[PDB]
Amino acid sequence: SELDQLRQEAEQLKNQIRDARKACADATLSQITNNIDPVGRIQMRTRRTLRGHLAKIYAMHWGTDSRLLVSASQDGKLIIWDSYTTNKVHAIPLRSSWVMTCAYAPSGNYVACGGLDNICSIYNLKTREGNVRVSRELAGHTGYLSCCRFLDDNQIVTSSGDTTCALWDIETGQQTTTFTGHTGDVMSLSLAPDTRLFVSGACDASAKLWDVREGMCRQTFTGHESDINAICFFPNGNAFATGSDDATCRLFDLRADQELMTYSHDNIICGITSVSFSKSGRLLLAGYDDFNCNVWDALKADRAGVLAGHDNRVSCLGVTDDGMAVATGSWDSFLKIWN
Amino acid sequence: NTASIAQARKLVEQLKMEANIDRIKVSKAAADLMAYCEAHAKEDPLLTPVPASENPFR
Amino acid sequence: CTLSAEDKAAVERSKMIDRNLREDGEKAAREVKLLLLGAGESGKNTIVKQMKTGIVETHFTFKDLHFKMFDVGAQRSERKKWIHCFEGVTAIIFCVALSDYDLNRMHASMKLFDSICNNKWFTDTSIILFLNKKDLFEEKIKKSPLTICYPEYAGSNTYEEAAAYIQCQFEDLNKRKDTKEIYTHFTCSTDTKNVQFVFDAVTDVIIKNNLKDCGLF
Amino acid sequence: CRPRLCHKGPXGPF
Amino acid sequence: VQLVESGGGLVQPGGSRKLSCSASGFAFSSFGMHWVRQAPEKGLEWVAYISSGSGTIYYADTVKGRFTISRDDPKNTLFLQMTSLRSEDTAMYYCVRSIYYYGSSPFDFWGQGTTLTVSSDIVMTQATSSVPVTPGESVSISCRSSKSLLHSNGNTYLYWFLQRPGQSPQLLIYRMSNLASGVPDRFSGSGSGTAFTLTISRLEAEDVGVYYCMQHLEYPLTFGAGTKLEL
Amino acid sequence: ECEYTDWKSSGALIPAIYMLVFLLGTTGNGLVLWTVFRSRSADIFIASLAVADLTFVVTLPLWATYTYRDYDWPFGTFFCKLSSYLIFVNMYASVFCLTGLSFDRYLAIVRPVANARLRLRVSGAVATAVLWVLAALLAMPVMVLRTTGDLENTTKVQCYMDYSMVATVSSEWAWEVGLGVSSTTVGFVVPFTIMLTCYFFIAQTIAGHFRKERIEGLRKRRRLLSIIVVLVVTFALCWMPYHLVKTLYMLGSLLHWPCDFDLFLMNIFPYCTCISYVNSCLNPFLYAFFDPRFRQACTSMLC
Repeated sequence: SELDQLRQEAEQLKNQIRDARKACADATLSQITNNIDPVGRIQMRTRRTLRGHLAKIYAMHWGTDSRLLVSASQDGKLIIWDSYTTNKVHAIPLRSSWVMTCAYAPSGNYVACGGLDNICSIYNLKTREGNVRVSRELAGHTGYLSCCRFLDDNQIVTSSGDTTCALWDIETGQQTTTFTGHTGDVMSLSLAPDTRLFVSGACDASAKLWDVREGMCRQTFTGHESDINAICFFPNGNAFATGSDDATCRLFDLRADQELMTYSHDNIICGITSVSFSKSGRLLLAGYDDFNCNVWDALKADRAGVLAGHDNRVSCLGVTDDGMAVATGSWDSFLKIWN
Repeated sequence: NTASIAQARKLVEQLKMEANIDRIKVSKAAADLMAYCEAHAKEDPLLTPVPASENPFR
Repeated sequence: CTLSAEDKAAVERSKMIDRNLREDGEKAAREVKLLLLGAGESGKNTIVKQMKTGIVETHFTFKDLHFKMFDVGAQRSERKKWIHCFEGVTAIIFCVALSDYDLNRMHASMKLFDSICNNKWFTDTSIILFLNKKDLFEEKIKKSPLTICYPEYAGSNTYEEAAAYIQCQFEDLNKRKDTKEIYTHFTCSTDTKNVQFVFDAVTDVIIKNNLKDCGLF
Repeated sequence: CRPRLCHKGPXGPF
Repeated sequence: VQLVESGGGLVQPGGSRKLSCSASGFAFSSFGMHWVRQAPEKGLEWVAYISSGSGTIYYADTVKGRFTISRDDPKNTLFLQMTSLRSEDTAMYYCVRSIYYYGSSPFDFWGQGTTLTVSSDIVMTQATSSVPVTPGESVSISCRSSKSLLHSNGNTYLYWFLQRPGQSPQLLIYRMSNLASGVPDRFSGSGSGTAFTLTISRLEAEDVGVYYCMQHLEYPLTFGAGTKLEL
Repeated sequence: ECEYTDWKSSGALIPAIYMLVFLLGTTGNGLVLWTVFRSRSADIFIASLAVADLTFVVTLPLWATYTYRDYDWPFGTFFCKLSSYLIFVNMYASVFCLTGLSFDRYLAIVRPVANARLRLRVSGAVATAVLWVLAALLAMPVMVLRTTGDLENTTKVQCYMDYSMVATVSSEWAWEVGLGVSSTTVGFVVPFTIMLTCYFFIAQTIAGHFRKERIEGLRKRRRLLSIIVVLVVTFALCWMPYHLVKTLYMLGSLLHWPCDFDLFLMNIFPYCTCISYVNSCLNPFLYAFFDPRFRQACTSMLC
């Protein structure tokens, strides 16, 4: 009876973790920030509408210069946008149209995209030939590629539907480390501001804290009821934001190892496709299936505003590194830039 | 049927790793988040909108 | 005006990119996209053999019409998370082995067919249902009764009646008989008219979509 | 116009 | 990446000749191509331009109505049908590769040049004509303009080119501060809109050449006189 | 001895019909435009048709005030010209939008794979541009000739066509006959023949592809065949009376009638025009509000 004894001591360890979490629950976040007062109405207007995609926009990522975006639609093309001018800088034909994710390297020289082909393809935006080539096709995931995030020009973390996250050496195309431990399809990634830890959200209502260098899972964060579709780090890299199908965003803390605030509403029953924080972290922006993007007061869990204006599900959502604008992509084939 | 026993003991080792981290109070955690949001509230162009002269999307 | 020379050249680049995007989208709105489904050990691989780790696309042209089939086999992940990627395919080719009624395999096929047919992303997507392995089905139906798969089956243990009973059992899983149609075919090891049946069913789908789209409904 | 329904309403000729 | 120019040689005055340009090693359809000539021992002089897609074409006032620039992308070749050739057209015609998007590096590659021998613009001023320099020391090549190249969009369309004694000009710095690809970080760019400076921190024997100062704010694109660095 | 009189109840019910079609057409076409703008293919033709109908009917209170006051025109030469030109250009543009819908439905339904480039080439914004420019250029004689002048018989103003700006009193008959036959052809014979032919082929395909074996296919079969024959028959019964009585009156110069058939034509003409205006009120409920998704878009962008 070794297996059942292992099972019961695992349940005992989970009991100890739950007890040590509860013993740290000195006071609720909303039990503390109820005297700061409300941020106020957050009214953003659509400054830009990036037109040109002819199918559902599945992914979007800003450039670290806070001006250039990469956008992935399942019309089989990536498009780099000059958001200040709505100009298309590039248009990258994809070898597999079923793109679900896209990343912009922090240097700006590379753009990744993956999807149902199970490959993360790296594209060289800055070539001597004046086109955009495919520098690498990182194969090795046995499921669809959910999310990809560049650490630098040579490392990239990829999420996949084979329940595993991987870190890649682009120059050799090899998985330097694999992150195993999720029991459902891993759906999204969020790199910490230090690129030393990152967090995954899988279709098991769980979010895990991974170490990139040691390749181990440090903390598991539960509390959701359905698949977590979006993860985002707090600007100081000490907290989460997890969007799931059950129409709730949740704020977890790494150091307290517990959920701090839930962002739910009775008038919201549709899942969350994407979350993102503001530059200070006071606002949490969440894209929804109801075609809307609600802005949440992250300290009080009050709806601060609504980014209505997409005629289909808001599938992707990102705030610039300088906090200046928000970009929402959607299945109606448009990106819109708010301010 | 030893592979399931190996998975059980591996998840036990993972939980032993997770149960021995240092957790601060949720009050201290909330205070840290509130302080980061206060010390950066004016750096935020979405919580504090920027004049139309400095808005690159004007 | 007010644009610098390099600004204007960037705008011209953006406009040429727009033109290429329009060209590509126009030629893509002319190809027929067929999601190819079915349970394991069916005749899916054989028909895709006769038609031309992740998704497998097989391109194919037949009589002034370019097709694109997407084989989502080996994509053994949560389908709830990517089945909406195929919302908008012209049709769903669903492969079923008739020789799998006694081996339940056919009930697994019917359960997978029920979820895909009633799925919320595929309310107006027709379903070209291929019933494969009919010669094996005939050489099996003499000895192994069809009632092994369907208990309440009352009828002859003959090909023309057992096959029709199976066709009806699959077609009555359609809870959207107003919105989509199921086009059933009986293929075999060497049936060379499968591409023609697909072409006919797809022309019907295209005509009825243009009817619903020109407003006639 | 010589006839008597050129006026008395629209619907004229080309 | 190569541009090989063909079609030079001794021409009668008033004749007509066509310069070809066989491109190689890059997406020739995606670049705007220029023609830049250089009188026997004088400075650079922009001649024509044809955009990517052949949609936009510009000429210098000297060659308007006489020179015709063409683009034949399927053969990756650029043309310049010259007519009514005067002795002022005796020069060295370079094809220049130029691509324009946000953050690009136009004029990054120059051809090798074909020698043709006939028997309200922005004035860029390089008040210095030559500088005797010493390897290892700092050298500042200054430029000036009759109009402020600082645009309303924040870009200062100033370009620095280096032409080593027996070669074709090479882009050093684009938009007044941005170091081109393949050029070492010794070269630095700064300016104020009407006054510009090219700084070379420590000199090597290969930095010896003529440093040209082009503007890209308005057409015609105008070069400086050319500041020579000699040992 | 056949001085053509009028009917006494006409002078009171013709402005009534004009105001009825005014309210109905304006409200219906305003709703169609409101949904199609403030909410697929055939939407551009629906919008162009609704604009044609709304501008067709929206100037009718002028003619109702003109007929209420026994053919007196207190609006001026310019309002005569503008109202007449609008009426004419919108008759043309509405029949051309119906014909463009018929041809686009032919390109989409009958042979949809072979005619895939052609409909992106000669249908949509191209077709609406062509048909609107054509309607504007074919209605210019109404802009040039329609004038206001007191024919001494009433001591009042009338909006009548001149034919002196273009011809002599000895040559006006050829002018109005040619203009009438040209308007009849270009506005009812070739567009209605194209409607008939395109809808015949669409009905061939709808009868061939919707099988009568299962009941849902049969319901949709009867629905589509019935709406096709209703479109055709409505266009006919709304425009053929007008063109028929018009060509009969024009032929009246040739085989002259006993003047009582001609009195009949002159008295019944206003009702033929009033029936033509009923097409503009019915067009929403046949082309736009026949698509149940359009109807729900409407009743949800109001309610």
